[PDB]
Parts: sequence; structure tokens; C-alpha cells
Amino acid sequence: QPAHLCFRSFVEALKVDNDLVEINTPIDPNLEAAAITRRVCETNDKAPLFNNLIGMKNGLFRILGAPGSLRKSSADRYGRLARHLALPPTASMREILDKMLSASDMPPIPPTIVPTGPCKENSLDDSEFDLTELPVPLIHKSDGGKYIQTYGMHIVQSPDGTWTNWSIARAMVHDKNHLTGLVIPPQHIWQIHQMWKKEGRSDVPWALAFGVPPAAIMASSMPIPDGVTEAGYVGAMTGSSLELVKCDTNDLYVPATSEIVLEGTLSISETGPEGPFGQMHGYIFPGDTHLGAKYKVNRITYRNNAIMPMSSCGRLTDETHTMIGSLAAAEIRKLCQQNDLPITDAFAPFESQVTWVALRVDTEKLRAMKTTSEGFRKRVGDVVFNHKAGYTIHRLVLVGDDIDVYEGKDVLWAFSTRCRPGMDETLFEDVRGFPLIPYMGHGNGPAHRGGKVVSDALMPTEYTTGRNWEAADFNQSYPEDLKQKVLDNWTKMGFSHHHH
Amino acid sequence: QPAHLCFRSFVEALKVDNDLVEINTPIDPNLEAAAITRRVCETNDKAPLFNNLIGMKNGLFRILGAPGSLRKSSADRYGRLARHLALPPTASMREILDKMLSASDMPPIPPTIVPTGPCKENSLDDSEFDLTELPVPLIHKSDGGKYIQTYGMHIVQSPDGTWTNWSIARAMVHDKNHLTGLVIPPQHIWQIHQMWKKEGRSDVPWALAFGVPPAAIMASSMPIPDGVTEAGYVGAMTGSSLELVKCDTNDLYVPATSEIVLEGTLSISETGPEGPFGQMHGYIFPGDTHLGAKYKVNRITYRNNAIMPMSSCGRLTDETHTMIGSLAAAEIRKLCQQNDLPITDAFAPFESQVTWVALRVDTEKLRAMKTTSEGFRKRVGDVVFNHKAGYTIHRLVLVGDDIDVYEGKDVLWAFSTRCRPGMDETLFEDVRGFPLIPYMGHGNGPAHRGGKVVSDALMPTEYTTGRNWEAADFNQSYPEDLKQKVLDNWTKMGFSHHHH
Ligand SMILES: Cc1cc2c3c(c1C)C(C)(C)C[C@@H](CCc1c(F)c(F)c(F)c(F)c1F)[n+]3c1c(=O)[nH]c(=O)[nH]c1[n+]2C[C@H](O)[C@H](O)[C@H](O)COP(=O)(O)O
Ligand SMILES: Cc1cc2c3c(c1C)C(C)(C)C[C@@H](CCc1c(F)c(F)c(F)c(F)c1F)[n+]3c1c(=O)[nH]c(=O)[nH]c1[n+]2C[C@H](O)[C@H](O)[C@H](O)COP(=O)(O)O
Ligand SMILES: [K+]
Ligand SMILES: [K+]
Ligand SMILES: [K+]
Ligand SMILES: [K+]
Ligand SMILES: [Mn+2]
Ligand SMILES: [Mn+2]
Repeated sequence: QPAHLCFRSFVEALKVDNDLVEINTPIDPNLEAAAITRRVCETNDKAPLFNNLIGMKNGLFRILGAPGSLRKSSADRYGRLARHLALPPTASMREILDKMLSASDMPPIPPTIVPTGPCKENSLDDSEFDLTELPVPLIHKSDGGKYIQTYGMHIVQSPDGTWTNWSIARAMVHDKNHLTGLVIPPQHIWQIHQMWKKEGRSDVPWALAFGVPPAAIMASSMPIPDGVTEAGYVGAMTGSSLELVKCDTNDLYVPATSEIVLEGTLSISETGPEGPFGQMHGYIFPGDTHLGAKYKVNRITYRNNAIMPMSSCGRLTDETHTMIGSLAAAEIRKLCQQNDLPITDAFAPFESQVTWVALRVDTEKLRAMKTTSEGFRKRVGDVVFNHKAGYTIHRLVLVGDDIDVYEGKDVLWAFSTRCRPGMDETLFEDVRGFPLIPYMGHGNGPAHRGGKVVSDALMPTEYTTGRNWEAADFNQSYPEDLKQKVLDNWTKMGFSHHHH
Repeated sequence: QPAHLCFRSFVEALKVDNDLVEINTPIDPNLEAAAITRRVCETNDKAPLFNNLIGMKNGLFRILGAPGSLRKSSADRYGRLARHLALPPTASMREILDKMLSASDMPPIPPTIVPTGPCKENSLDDSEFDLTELPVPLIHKSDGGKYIQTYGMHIVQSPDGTWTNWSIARAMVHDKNHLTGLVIPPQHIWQIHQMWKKEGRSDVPWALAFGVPPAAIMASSMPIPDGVTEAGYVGAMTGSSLELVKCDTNDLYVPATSEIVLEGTLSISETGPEGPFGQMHGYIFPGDTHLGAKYKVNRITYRNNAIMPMSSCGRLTDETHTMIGSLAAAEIRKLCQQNDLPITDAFAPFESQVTWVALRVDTEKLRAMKTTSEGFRKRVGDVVFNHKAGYTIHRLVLVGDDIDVYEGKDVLWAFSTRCRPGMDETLFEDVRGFPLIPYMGHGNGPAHRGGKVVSDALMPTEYTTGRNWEAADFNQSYPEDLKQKVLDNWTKMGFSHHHH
């Protein structure tokens, strides 16, 4: 099966790419696996595959860390992500986000039901597993539990059957047959949970599939629209119908090649202690435990030699930056265009801990609007900060066409030099806030509301007659023929490869 | 003579350090010298010495570019700066700024007058030079003139004789015997000019010395206090009295080893076209010419084989970042401490185009103050933004003790995650603004007033009981013995030098 359609094949692809380190000696799931993975993420090293995990029994489980993190080289920086999508490993961010948006104006391709698959090779009922005995990692030393779920896909369906959502949300082991996890507004798992709670008749049928098709985990991490079944979006993106098997204990359908599947229910009534979890902004607040959603596990099914993917998340750079930030930015780009705003590109700078999104403006279109900074900032912020796709983002930075928003250095240059603090900004206090950011939930104001800003780094003439500067840089402050001469004589004169 | 006391010896030191490229074939001062230098600055390469400058006659002049820019390696990143000060080339930023502040609580060491020096080896009177015939560089293609003065020291004295100021301010050739340049409030050259204008009797006696002692050009770039003669500050810093010769045509005194000296007057009445100049923020606004100060040159004296230093300034990284930003930050650190504020360190992040300063707070002292963010931000901003040392800085970022302000990545992490936009900030509209920043002079509001902010990236418990998080990073989320194990097995397992 192709890498983008089968996690096992994706692991092969990483090896083949010389982008894997297989570690065949014993590694402790208590912190050691995650510490190695953290080091990988902070240095852009090869992804670690832990084949000998202390406490692995009955095939459960090996671990792959850093599945969506960065490679060291510029040329294939995003290659792990490209490998989730059948793209060349040299794909740019623009090309990856375009691929992730491509299904938004295609008919869905619904999934195909098949009678069995590798995820049925082994099973454990209600009397044979114990989640506390599996080699579930402790990812950060102050975490409030062992976070089994950092890169699997939750599957829940609306009561009426019309929407099946796939998404990533964290969960940790509570006891032998339960997890606790985050289920928070406006996320689709929470929206579906609310529908079941209002019906009031039963717990939510649920499955959690680990090691799913890579193209599926990418859509799981993207805020595609309300009511859109991710499986059909992924089908359209990839040009093929995904193959799903039925769960044994419920009528949900999981990818046929899933490494590990949990089947059970998400309670509409019960909660249990959850967190703290070291995460995306780079913090853990020891002891900050709160009641979370509670999941009951009734059955485990799994591949022979199952592999659990893991995100050792925190400070730069991991899946929480490369996938959450970038995919939100992609959706924001589209949302802006659908609202008739002249946005060409969007990216969440890593330097902002993916709390900002830079929006590149087609300033010829802006000029034709005949507007002003105050008005345009208000319009952009009203569209983005009132939509789910903007939930995690607290600062929008508007920049003109000379800025490559995929280059954080250029975003920072524009922000620092073109946006006058206060005057060129509009604060938004009456919008949903993201409580996970430390200055929100652990800050001075309401955890759930406000704290957002649009920062206009467009210069005044960009609204009127056009850019009226040139950069004081080698590119823009010297004629072409001189630049080329300098370059051609560089090593000759005595000064100091694209792949590397 | 030592490198820090003699520019010629400093050039030697750079060679010796393998930090110079001598270019002995013809180079055009019209853009080519500056384009090579710009490329050096954008890549942290070796400093260029142009020994064969098209239009060099009668010994005037060779050019050294990038005298204060960065080296490529981390270990000696600031070595060029360290070479201005007799510090080891591995000196940290903290050590360089401490050296620059050290004379602030020492008695001055006044300069020593000597009868002659190398700067007297050659001379040209009022009938023998023509500034338009010298090989003065065109530094950026859209500059409004040929900027002879980017790294020399202006020397002016108060009418009463009690204060002699040394400072860098740009100047360009106006005609055969005049320059025009920036002379703007609150700069000391402007403050002294105002004193002469109020006396009303004569133009200001002036000299401009190029290729001065490196320790002197560093003080020239620092906002030491009003009324303090830089020569005595530099004497105290270096532990030696600087040797000065008298000018031939006035009673000012110049460093004995100056490469090139212009003698003349700064008019109290006349002005001429000046600018635009590609500069520190990274921009040139073509055609943005305005009346500047006008200097008359009566005499040139110069060393045999004179060398003119040049800053090809603009986008990162050059003297306008490494010296202007860092030295302002140093002075701000001291100012805060003298106002009883618990600041331990200050630095202007390069990523902000040196428009921000990050202030590291001793949070044990903060806790004892028993204050709040609003109050503390107001206090800090009132001290800094009402003082000349704060003139160029538009955003102050307050951070706690875990942050290394000399590391821009850590400043950006703290700013993005600990400061809630709006709520955790105080805007200052009734302070002097720096008009050179594009969002000021080319922005939406008053060029000279406001646009400043204090951004509090202290978390709430840092005011009360102490830090209540740990970073989700390899350093803080794993015990010591595990970290060390991981490190010791890193290459063993299959993953990938301090000087490199
Ligand atoms: C890639 C990834 C995504 C994570 C995610 C993780 C990863 C690795 C970790 C498990 C390592 C960390 C956490 C990050 C948490 C977090 C977010 F990052 C986030 F963006 C949210 F909007 C959010 F509500 C949130 F809680 N995790 C969650 C989560 O727990 N709950 C959440 O609610 N979301 C989480 N997301 C983000 C979601 O997958 C996306 O927002 C996605 O758009 C949700 O799908 P849908 O609701 O169908 O649009
Ligand atoms: C290192 C350096 C310093 C430059 C400076 C340059 C360099 C390379 C360039 C010539 C390349 C560019 C320009 C930068 C300009 C500029 C500034 F950078 C600045 F910080 C100022 F406060 C300012 F008013 C200003 F205009 N230059 C000037 C200047 O023209 N006028 C100016 O008025 N100052 C300029 N400074 C900065 C000053 O040297 C310092 O602010 C110093 O503190 C002034 O001395 P004093 O007035 O005695 O405190
Ligand atoms: K999703
Ligand atoms: K602006
Ligand atoms: K000075
Ligand atoms: K704060
Ligand atoms: Mn969804
Ligand atoms: Mn001074």
C-alpha cells in the first residue's frame, strides 16, 4: 500500500528516506522514549522508532516519535509532511497547504467498506487487556498521566448518522479500561458530544485509531468545516476511496490498516481527572488537573507488531507547530478568500509558537477596495476571530506582497518595522479565546474570551498608490548586473550547497 | 599600538584573526564596495578591505567594510566587537556591554595632548581637495548622495568648553567643500548645536575623524549621559588616557592615529538637501530628501595609505544592529537600575530590527515590591521612554529570570506566550518617538510622538509567589540523569563542534 494510505508503509518510507533511526535495545516508556523524541524535535533529527519498549507484551506496542516534525535540511525541511500526502519530499509549505485545501472544492469520495484488514490481526476483549499494563509513555516529567493518545484519530458520529468526524485530541490512561481527555468547544468532538448529551439516551459510540493512513491524520488535524466527514475529504484529496473496516463492538468504521484500535464509548455523564499536559506553547503547569471527558474502552484490536505514533510536544518544533498551526493557517486563507478578502497566503510563524498567523495581501486588489487600515483590520478580524478556524490564533499580522509569510524572519521584519503599536492595531475582546495559551488560562484576564489583535503591517501607500520603498538589502538595493558580478566573483575574491 | 587604541592595528588584528578579506583588484565605490559589504553582513562573512578603490588618489582612500558586524561561528560571534575593546574574541554580549558600562562609575581619565601623530602625515588645504573627486561610496542604489560618513566620529564642543562630544551621525557629500547630514533631537550633536545657535555668534567648530581608536567609536555609538565627555569615558574604560592632537585650523583635538580627519564648521544657519539613507530598519524611501545640517570642510589631514571604515547598513546584521541597539540596551539596563527597578539585563533583539528591548527582571526583587503588572509597566515605561537612552526603542518586553534576553528565540517565545495582547500592555502616546522607523515617519500617525508600548511577558505568579511552570523542553521536562544518558547514547543509538 502507498505511504500516504498506510502507516506501516509510511514508516518504511521514512527508513528508505534515511529519515528514521531504529532503536532495537530496551527503551523505557517512562520518560526515556519521549526525551529522545523531544531532543529529535529540538534538533530536527531523524524520527525515532522504538522497537524494544520496556513493558511491550502480546505485540502492544512499538513507538514512532516525531512523525510530523522537521528535517534538518532546507531542501526537504517538510519532507515528513510531504510523505503524509504523496508529495515529493522537497515540497514547499505552500504546496502542502494547497494539497490539504484541494478537496474543499471537490465532491467527497466516500469510504469503501471492506470485510477485514490488518487492524484485525489481533484482539483483546474486556477481560484480557489492562491499559495500565501497556507501555504507555510518560511524555513530560510533570504530566498528570500517561498520554497514550497524542497522534491517533478519534472517530465519533452525529446521532443522525450524517456526519462522521475524525480529529486528534489528547487522552491519558485513567484506569484499566478508561481514558480521560480534552473535549472542548468549539472542537468537532465537543460539538458531536453535545448532540448526544442533548438527546440524553446513551453514551457516544467511539473509536480511537492509532497509526492511521497518514493522509487521514493530516485531515484529523485540520479544521475543515462543520458537518464535513473527514473520510470523504481525504478521499477527494487523495483521489481514492479510503478502505474502512467495521468495529467489532459498535457500528463505527476504522481504517483497515490502523495499527491499534480502541473501541468503546465517550460518556455523556462521567468525567475524571485529566492533565496537566506539556504542550504546544511550550509549558506544563504541574498540578493543573481538571475534570475531563471520560472514555470507556471495551475492545482493542491491533496489527501484528503494532506501532503507536507519539508526539513529544512542547517547545519548537513538533507536530503541534507543523500541523496544527499550518493547517489552521491554510483554512484561514480559504476562509478569508471566501469572504472576499484579498489574501493570497497564510502561515502561522513558528517563532510565535503558532499563536500568530501572517496574512499576505494582494495589494493591487486592496488598492481597488479604496479602504483604510482601521476598516480593513476590523473586517479581517471579524471574519477570522468569529470562526472556528481562528480559534487558536491570537494575533493576525497583515503584510503586503513583498513578504513571504512562510519565512518567519520576513514576517518579523515586517511586523517590527511596519506596524505602529496601538495605532495600527485593533484589539478584539469579545471573541472566543484559546485558554491553552499561558497568558489566557494562566493569565490576568478571562481564560475563554478576548486577548486577540489584528496588527496591520501594511504601509500607508499600500492602500493608495503602491509600495514607496525599496529594501536596504542585497536583493533590492543593487542592480541585477552588479549582484550577479558580486556572486560570480565571491569565492574568487576570498569569501565563503542547496541540498546540504 | 594595541588594536583597541589604533584603527590601523585593529585592521591587523582582523587579518591575524582570519576575519579579513583583502581585495587588491579594482573595486568601484559606486555601489560595488557596498554591495560586497552588504553581502558580508547578510551572511556573517569576513570583513572586506578594499585596497584598490577606483578613484583613490593621493592616498585617499582604501575602505574597510563591516567593521562591527558578526562572525559566522557561535563561539566568536561578537569577536569584531570584542576586538574594539581588548576583550577575548569569545566574549559574550553580556561581557561586551559590561565593559561599555564599566566607566559609568569610574572617574574619567582625561585625554593627553601630543604634538603630532599619524593623522598628520598628509594634508590638503582649501585649494587642494574636492570632496566630489574622492572615491566616496554610493552605498544603496537609491541613496540621495554619496555617504562619506557612516563610521567616523563627529567632534563638537559646548560653547563654554566644558563638554566635548564624540558621536556617529550620517553625512553625505554636498559639494567640493561641504557635507550635509542628520542632526536631530535629542542627540548630543543636536544639543550642542542648539547651544551655539542660541549664542548666535558663530558656526560650530567641528571635526570628523574616520578610523579612530576602536574603543572610541564604540563610545561614539553609545548614549552615555548628557554633559559627559566621551574621551574621558573611553579613558576610564580602557584604563589609559587617549592621545589626541590639535586640529590645524581649530582648537579641537582628534585621536592621534585617526586615519582621516576633516576640519571645519557645522553651520548654525545653513542647510542643504540630505538623504534618503538606506538604514538600520532595512528601508530606503527613494526621493525622500529633506533639509539637513550643513558642514563646511576647510582642511583634510590623513595617514599614509588611509583607510575609511564604512557601514553598508540595512537588513540584518550590521553595525546599526550590533552597536546601536546593543549599546542603547546597555544604557537602558543601567538607567533602570539607577531608578531602583529590578532589571538584571537588557538587549535589543535583532529579530525586532533593534526596535524592541527585552528587560530581564529579578523576580525575587519584584515579589518583594508587592506590585502589579499595570503599575510596574507604567513605572518602567515612564523611566525609559522619557530618557534619551530609550529614544530609538518602541517596545519594551519584560521577562522573568528564566529568559536569556541575549537569545532572540527565547525572547520571542516569552513574548508570544506570556504577554496577552492589550491587557498585558501599556501604550505610550505622549513620549518622543523615533521618526526613522517606517511606521513612524512614513506611517499613519505623528512622526515624532508616541507609538511606544511596554509589553509585560511576566506571568502572574512572578509578582506573587514564584514561577509555577516548567518548560516542555528537553532541559526542563526530564531529570538530569536521564538527560545525561540520552546525550551520552545519542551517537550510539544513530542520531547526529562548539568552535565550528
Ligand atoms: C496534531 C495535534 C493536534 C491536536 C493535538 C495534538 C496534536 C499532535 C496533541 C495531542 C499532541 C496536543 C493537543 C493540542 C490541543 C489543542 C489544540 F492544539 C488546538 F488547536 C485546539 F483547537 C484545541 F482545542 C486544543 F485543545 N491536541 C489536541 C487536543 O488535545 N485537543 C484538541 O481539541 N485538539 C487538539 N489538536 C488539534 C486538533 O486536532 C485540530 O484543532 C483539529 O482541527 C480538530 O478537528 P475538528 O474538530 O474535526 O476540526
Ligand atoms: C553605529 C552607528 C550609529 C549611528 C548611525 C550609524 C551607525 C553605523 C549610521 C551612520 C550607519 C546610520 C545612522 C543611524 C541613525 C540614527 C540612529 F541609529 C539612532 F540611534 C538615533 F538615535 C538617531 F537619531 C539616528 F538618526 N547613524 C546615526 C545618524 O545618522 N544620526 C544619529 O543621530 N545617530 C546615528 N547613530 C547612532 C548614534 O551614534 C548613537 O545614538 C549615539 O548614542 C549618539 O551619541 P550621543 O549623542 O553622544 O549620545
Ligand atoms: K479534523
Ligand atoms: K501599518
Ligand atoms: K556617544
Ligand atoms: K503577562
Ligand atoms: Mn471535523
Ligand atoms: Mn554624548
